[PDB]
Amino acid sequence: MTNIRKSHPLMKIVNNAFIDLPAPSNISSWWNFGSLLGICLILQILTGLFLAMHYTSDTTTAFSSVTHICRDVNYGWIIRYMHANGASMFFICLYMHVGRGLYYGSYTFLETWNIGVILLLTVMATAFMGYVLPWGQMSFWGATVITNLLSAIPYIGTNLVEWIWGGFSVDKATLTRFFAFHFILPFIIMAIAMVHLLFLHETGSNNPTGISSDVDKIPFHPYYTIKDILGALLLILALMLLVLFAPDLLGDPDNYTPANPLNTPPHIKPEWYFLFAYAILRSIPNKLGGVLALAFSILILALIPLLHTSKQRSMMFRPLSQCLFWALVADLLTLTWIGGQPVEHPYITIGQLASVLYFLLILVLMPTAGTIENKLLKW
Amino acid sequence: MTNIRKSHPLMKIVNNAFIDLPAPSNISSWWNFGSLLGICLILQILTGLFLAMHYTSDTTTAFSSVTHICRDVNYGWIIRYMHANGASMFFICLYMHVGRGLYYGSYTFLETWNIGVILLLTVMATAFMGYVLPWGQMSFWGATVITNLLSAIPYIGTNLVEWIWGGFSVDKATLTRFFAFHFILPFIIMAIAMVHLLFLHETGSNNPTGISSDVDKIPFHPYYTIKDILGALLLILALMLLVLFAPDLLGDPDNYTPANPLNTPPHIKPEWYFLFAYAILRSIPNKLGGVLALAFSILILALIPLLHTSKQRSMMFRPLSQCLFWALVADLLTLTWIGGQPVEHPYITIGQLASVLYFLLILVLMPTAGTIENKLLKW
Amino acid sequence: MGRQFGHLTRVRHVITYSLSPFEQRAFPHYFSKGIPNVLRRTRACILRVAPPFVAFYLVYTWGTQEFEKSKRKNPAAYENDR
Amino acid sequence: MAGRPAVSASSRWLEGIRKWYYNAAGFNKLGLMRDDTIHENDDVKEAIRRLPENLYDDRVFRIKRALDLSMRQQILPKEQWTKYEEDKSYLEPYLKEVIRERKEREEWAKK
Amino acid sequence: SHTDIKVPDFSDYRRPEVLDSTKSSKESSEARKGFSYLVTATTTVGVAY
Amino acid sequence: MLTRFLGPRYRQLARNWVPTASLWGAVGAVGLVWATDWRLILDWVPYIN
Amino acid sequence: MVAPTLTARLYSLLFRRTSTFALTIVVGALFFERAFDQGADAIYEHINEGKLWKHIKHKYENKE
Amino acid sequence: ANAGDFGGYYCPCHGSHYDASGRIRKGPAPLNLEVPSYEFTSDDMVIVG
Amino acid sequence: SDLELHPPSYPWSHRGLLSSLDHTSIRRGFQVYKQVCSSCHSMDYVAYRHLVGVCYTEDEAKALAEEVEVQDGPNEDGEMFMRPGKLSDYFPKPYPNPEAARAANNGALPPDLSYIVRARHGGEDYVFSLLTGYCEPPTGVSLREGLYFNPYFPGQAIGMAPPIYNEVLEFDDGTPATMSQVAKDVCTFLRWAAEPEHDHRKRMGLKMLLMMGLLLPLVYAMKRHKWSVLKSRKLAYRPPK
Ligand code: HEC
Ligand code: HEM
Ligand code: HEM
Ligand code: HEM
Ligand code: HEM
Ligand code: FES
Repeated sequence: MTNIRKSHPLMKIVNNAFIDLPAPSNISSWWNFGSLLGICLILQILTGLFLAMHYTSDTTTAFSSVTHICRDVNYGWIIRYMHANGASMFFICLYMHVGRGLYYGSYTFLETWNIGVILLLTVMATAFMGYVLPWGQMSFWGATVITNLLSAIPYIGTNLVEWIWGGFSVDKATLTRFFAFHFILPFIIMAIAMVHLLFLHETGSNNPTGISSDVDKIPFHPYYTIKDILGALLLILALMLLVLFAPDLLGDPDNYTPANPLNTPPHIKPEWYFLFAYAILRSIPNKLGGVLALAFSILILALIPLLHTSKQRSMMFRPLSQCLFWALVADLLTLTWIGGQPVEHPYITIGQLASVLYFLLILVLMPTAGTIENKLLKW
Repeated sequence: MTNIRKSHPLMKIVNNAFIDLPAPSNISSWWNFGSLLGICLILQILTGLFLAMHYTSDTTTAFSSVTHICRDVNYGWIIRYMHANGASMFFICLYMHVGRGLYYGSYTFLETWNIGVILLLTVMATAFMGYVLPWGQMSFWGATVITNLLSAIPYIGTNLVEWIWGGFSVDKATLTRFFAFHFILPFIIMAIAMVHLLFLHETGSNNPTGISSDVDKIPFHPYYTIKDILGALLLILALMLLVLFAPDLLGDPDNYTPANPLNTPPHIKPEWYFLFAYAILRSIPNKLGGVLALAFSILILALIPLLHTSKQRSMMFRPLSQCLFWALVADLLTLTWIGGQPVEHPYITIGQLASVLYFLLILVLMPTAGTIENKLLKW
Repeated sequence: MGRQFGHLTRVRHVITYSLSPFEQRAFPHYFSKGIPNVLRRTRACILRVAPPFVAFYLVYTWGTQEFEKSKRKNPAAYENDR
Repeated sequence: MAGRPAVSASSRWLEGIRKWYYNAAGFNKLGLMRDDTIHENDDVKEAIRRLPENLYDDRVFRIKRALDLSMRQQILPKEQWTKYEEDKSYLEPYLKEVIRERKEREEWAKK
Repeated sequence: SHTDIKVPDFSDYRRPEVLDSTKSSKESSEARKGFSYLVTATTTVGVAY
Repeated sequence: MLTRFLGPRYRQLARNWVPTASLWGAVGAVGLVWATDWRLILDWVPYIN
Repeated sequence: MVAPTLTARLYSLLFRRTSTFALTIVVGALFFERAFDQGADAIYEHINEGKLWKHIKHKYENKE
Repeated sequence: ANAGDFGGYYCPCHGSHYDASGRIRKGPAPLNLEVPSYEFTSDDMVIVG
Repeated sequence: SDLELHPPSYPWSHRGLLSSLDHTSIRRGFQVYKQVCSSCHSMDYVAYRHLVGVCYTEDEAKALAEEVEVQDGPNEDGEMFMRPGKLSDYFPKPYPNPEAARAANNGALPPDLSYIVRARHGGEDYVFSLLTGYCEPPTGVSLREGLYFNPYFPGQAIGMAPPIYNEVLEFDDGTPATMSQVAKDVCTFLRWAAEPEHDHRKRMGLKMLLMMGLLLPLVYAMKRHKWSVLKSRKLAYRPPK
């Protein structure tokens, strides 16, 4: 405080959304993931840009350039692993951002929630092409099965797969296209994320109680900047723990052998954040059904706001729905466990039952849960 | 339901700057280059992304990949040349955007003008970095002479020259870094350009008259969108004329031989939009003076708003300054002409005189021109 | 963004008191009442959080047990003999 | 959810389960009545605007103190909880009229 | 009737030195703010590294 | 579609905007066919055969 | 943090003026970083005594 | 290559003449020609450093 | 056989969160590579200069590099010519192309040993158990020519003659070259050849724990101090009459 501050027609007023923005006081710790997601996004761009200064997309010198990054570049080994393990932190933070909206009814912000699904699709697409960049027998084959799923579409399935592949199979043509696409997509995410906030600042946050918090708003700057800074450190501590103590804990060991189209890995599987999607697709013998269920499960988020039934909004005072919510989270963990395991007789039964429960809970049990409690509250 | 109160609590309110924005009626054609510049960005990014899906930054397969783009990729030959000639159209449009501000006193918009110089510096960095990508004995050697200029900086020259180079000279290490840097910078330009407009829409636009046009503002949508569309076609016609009828008219023929560090080209020179700055640096035999004069001439734009003297804003009613403005434009053309010529006895004398006149006009003659007319108009 | 302090809502007849952050301890009664609080919080949610994840471990402890049993050979060498 | 008070109970009576669910919901522990936690749509928001000043001001403080309780992740003492029998619908009469008004308005644009 | 208002008891959260109502608060003002800024100075020192 | 509820007023609204919605799908059909030269469709037009 | 205490002189001498507050942050970073590296590295050698190159380097280069 | 006047070396781009040791006879060159570090271990092999 | 066996978790000098590699074992581990592995196993990502400061001195590694002749590109007459290797040269490739490698052996292609520790499930534990796990095939198993039984190998039939035996080589420092000891050194080397950053990985890890173990309580204090205003905040409702 020094003057009347004069001026004002500049970009500072746009920054009032970071300083003077009203915010609920009772915002819990499940909310730093909003700022953590922004921290993760600019972290991938920062490390990714320096990775792109030594990475070459040609198949003859793609894998060998990744080795040159770690072996030769000064401090180039850490940058590769905060990039590889940051995407693990990105999807760790991404799934709690979705989970909080499910629990606290944040999907009632229809504009923000719908843009959120678009943001989810963009990152999952971006992280898919990044895995193909190292070209390491998991990049080639992980991209082989997933992209070949598009062949189940009729009258365009074969045409667009080759159009996606740039040829008859995954090869140098596909690899160069992915690196260029992997470079641009994150900058699209920044623009959408700004649009994501633009649809939220009109209505503010969503206190865990679920009631309007207009009576108890507090300034953002002195209270939540220091709360997000602490949350950022817990992210850096968690990310750096993987990088400096178990860099390959999450990544598959088979990715360290150069891609060989003539040789198939013992077990072919995507990264851990797509494993739950793999389980749903593998649960149906049909090919067209599997790809649709793979897309429907991801795209079911847009259908959630149309399934609200409870007269309340947050699950704080909905004990019946709380039991179902953690059943869905547990089932989503069962899908992750199933995806990393080979298709044999103990897992086909478990995989089909978990997948049929994943859709049954959200489509039937959860809307019926809200209706039941409405009778129990005389409204 | 109010048709005027449209879907306002969305991103359209921002788009009101494109439809309902008040604009002066007497806007001439020289203003069209603002919208043309945005089209040049979008065109360069669109063609650039598809170029990046076949270009490989490794030195052993950089030039050969450019040949593969034209020779093998379906319709890949045109995309390479709309990129090579789009930069020519970019700097054609960029220099008239600066010239209009000089003539019509648009630098009085101090915030917008200063961001404009930052925008100018970013593009010349992007254009210089992208010229090194083909790696064709003009890329290697054009970057060699210009980058080595930083070695003249005292006590830190060689420290940052190698840090730019990633080694002891321009090599594969520099080539990979440039392609990654050339990918990121254009997306920065979009963000700055949005900020560039944000500092202008608050204060409106300018008119050839130079007086306030608040009394005769007109809607943008029905009058200037169709005026910019016509201006866009004249840009597409001009750009496509080069691409389809003289693709290598502006580019130097020597760039088609692969880069050879052991062999020097017959004549070393940058692209035509940097030749005006090459002459200024070559004017002074001193090394430290030349690099400073190269930077000062580009950075003299920020010093222009502090040199205004006339009580009138635009040069429309300033005949004395008009004679000087076209002398500066002619001198800037003399610098461009002499930039591409070898340093011999006729161009040594003319080069110094043109360079010393370039700074003398703006620093001395133009401010003195405004003072003389101010006395001549009883004020 | 069209919304700031001053027009958020109408609040009447509510008095609040607060202390300067320098006149109060940052960590007051941390383990004196915070630890008994967390026990209260955990009990209020352990009947809605634990059972869904307890079942998953039961699936884990059985789905993996059956998988090894499948890989294990079974004594079906009869009908061939010597 | 937890064991029902009687012995274990599958579904006994109707008031017993509703009373059991009220304590399970836990909005009484924050000193909130049932209608202090409702979702504010374009209907409920208008029906709030018709509340009497004494009733509306009481609702504001009950919400204001509940957010203080949620901020500290605390609850009111055992004696300050909202009794299930003492809970009364102060918003149902106002909601019903807006229900009546909206249904009439919608059906007038249909006939 | 506004004189009926009385600031509640904050002694539960009060720092030990400002606990006594008789003793002035200016004696420890330098050190009360010194300890709080020491945390900030030590945090920035760690972040700077 | 193009309505809100199921009533005579909306039924008249739907019928009144059927011919425009009738020919609007032609742009979606012909325009998509024009974009990618849908053969099965381009094989029936006489001049474009 | 009471009457004649270390922190009272610490605040008044340095933290009273924000200009000197930044000095202790930058000067403190100098002395902290030098001591922290030596302090944290010396633990690493103790954990790995006779393991790294410097613990067996003396066996070569004419020193053995 | 050896196509010079006062030392055999000429710079064909802008003009710079060097003697046997690289001394600048003409041309706007601020510093003399580079000379690497000299050391020897064998009479038949050299290392530039 | 087509069955899997879980490798045992052998204790290592570098199994801890802060434990580092035993560089004495690395020096002995390379001696296994340059004498046993290099005969038919490639390592094309580790150079002779990488061993400087890890297991050999600069003069030691230069002597090792010059011990092997390599190609030095086109001569003045455009022909290949042999020359003693340098520090910058990578480890020699036993065969020019994988087709030659499959011809040298019974079709099996020896995998690159640069990442074989990190490119196999179990890491060095599996490799150590694979090298020392050779045993006579059980009754009821018939192996074709050029195939040997190794339970730790997936499939239990591996195209590998036992490469390590007692006193197969001689160590410079004089440690006994027993069957188990030689396998331990090469496994220690094969980890360094796969993760050269292993020592610095933990060195920065310890610094992080001390750094973050101090900042986390401190950053929490700033959060509590700023939020102590709202935590200690009393609300009073005093409506009229
Ligand atoms: C007789 C030549 C030869 C020798 C000597 C040799 N290898 Fe190999 N190595 C091979 C062949 C052939 C294979 C492939 C076997 C197969 O795929 O069935 C192989 C495979 C391997 C594998 C891969 C095992 C797997 O499951 O993928 C490892 C690890 C390995 N060797 C390590 C070593 C080590 C360590 C040494 C030195 C003790 C060594 N080898 C010596 C020829 C050799
Ligand atoms: C939201 C943004 C991003 C995500 C989620 C993401 C994700 C990933 C993932 C999962 C990998 C696989 C690494 C591995 O498995 O080893 C990868 C690799 C890679 N990414 Fe990204 N990335 C993002 C942005 C970027 C950007 C902006 C760039 C460049 C400017 C980039 C460049 C690279 C490169 C070069 C690789 C290969 C090198 C390596 O794998 O270490 N990434 N990315
Ligand atoms: C890179 C990806 C994303 C970024 C950077 C991002 C960013 C943010 C931020 C910073 C907030 C406000 C912080 C907060 O209120 O806690 C927010 C709010 C929100 N986001 Fe996202 N988000 C991303 C992806 C998603 C996804 C995957 C969803 C899935 C539903 C989503 C839906 C929402 C919702 C519903 C809110 C409402 C918050 C509230 O209730 O107050 N976003 N987003
Ligand atoms: C304002 C934006 C840009 C400008 C002014 C610019 C300018 C240039 C110029 C002058 C060249 C030299 C071409 C030649 O002389 O043959 C070039 C090449 C190239 N640019 Fe850009 N560029 C821009 C943006 C981009 C973007 C966004 C990408 C990729 C996403 C890109 C990718 C490339 C590639 C791959 C080349 C080499 C291929 C070729 O030279 O034909 N450029 N650029
Ligand atoms: C990619 C680069 C650039 C883009 C996309 C851009 C975009 C624009 C646009 C669209 C306008 C409004 C159009 C108009 O009023 O005619 C504008 C205004 C302006 N720009 Fe830029 N610009 C760029 C670079 C520059 C440069 C190099 C300068 C150098 C001085 C500059 C200075 C100005 C000024 C002075 C105005 C004032 C317009 C007026 O007075 O009405 N900008 N810019
Ligand atoms: S003559 Fe070419 S740089 Fe000097």
